[PDB]
Amino acid sequence: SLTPPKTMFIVGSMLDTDWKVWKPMAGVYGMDGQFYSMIYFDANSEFKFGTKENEYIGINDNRVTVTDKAGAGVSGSDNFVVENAGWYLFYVKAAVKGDDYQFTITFYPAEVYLFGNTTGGSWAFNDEWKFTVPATKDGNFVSPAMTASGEVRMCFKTDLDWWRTEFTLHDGEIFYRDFNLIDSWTEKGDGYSIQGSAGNVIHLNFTAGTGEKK
Ligand SMILES: OC[C@H]1O[C@@H]2O[C@H]3[C@H](O)[C@@H](O)[C@@H](O[C@H]4[C@H](O)[C@@H](O)[C@@H](O[C@H]5[C@H](O)[C@@H](O)[C@@H](O[C@H]6[C@H](O)[C@@H](O)[C@@H](O[C@H]7[C@H](O)[C@@H](O)[C@@H](O[C@H]1[C@H](O)[C@H]2O)O[C@@H]7CO)O[C@@H]6CO)O[C@@H]5CO)O[C@@H]4CO)O[C@@H]3CO
Repeated sequence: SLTPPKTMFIVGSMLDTDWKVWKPMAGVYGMDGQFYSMIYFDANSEFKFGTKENEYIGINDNRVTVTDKAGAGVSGSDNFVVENAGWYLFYVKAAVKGDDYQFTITFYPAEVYLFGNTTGGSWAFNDEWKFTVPATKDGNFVSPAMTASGEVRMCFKTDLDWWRTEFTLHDGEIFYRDFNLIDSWTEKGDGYSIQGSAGNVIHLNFTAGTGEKK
């Protein structure tokens, strides 16, 4: 009778040294009970995660599996502990099996990409098009300069199709795709679509959750 959860949060010391802030994780398009979030972790950050606020699941729970693909260095005995300071893409997959959930936690490298007509029409992960990564909690990811004109497209890289984890700028805010998108973001609304030309760059700040074309 159980279905996969609709919400995921993360909580811990890289957000609030008091564990009082719960980051709601963005949901992976078209795939149920999978979530992703771009977070800076300090060295020996401690965190847990949960489905609702004030649920605390940690590394020792037998429903839980960790997969490190970022060299974050994940360990701990209750809390999750991330050894190496860095931006990482925190990624959770909750699947039903039996009457309980079964979590897969994956750290992906902080890899953000420009796609689409703004790039001369790359529709695949291509390292010419990867944002540089800021050193601090508060820096920006910045794209390389665009080489053509059109709608801007942006995504993170995972083991899934790119467009399942892509996003844009609505009103200075970072908006993660949550509908069926075919030709353009204007399918959502305008000032969801974001018009670029040769020379432009994006700045993203994922701590704030904002960004801007420049
Ligand atoms: O500020 C105090 C506290 O701050 C930080 O703790 C974090 C913690 O690391 C996070 O995991 C989270 O805690 C969650 C738990 O994850 C969650 O399971 C639940 O915890 C309940 C326990 O399962 C239950 O056994 C009992 O906890 C007891 C605990 O066994 C005792 O040890 C005692 O806790 C004290 C710590 O021992 C002490 O080191 C310090 O904790 C710091 C911690 O170092 C830091 O990382 O103080 C605490 C108590 O103040 O007492 C508790 C019961 O009081 O009951 C808890 C339910 O509370 O819930 C907690 C969140 O409350 O978040 C905390 C920060 O809040």
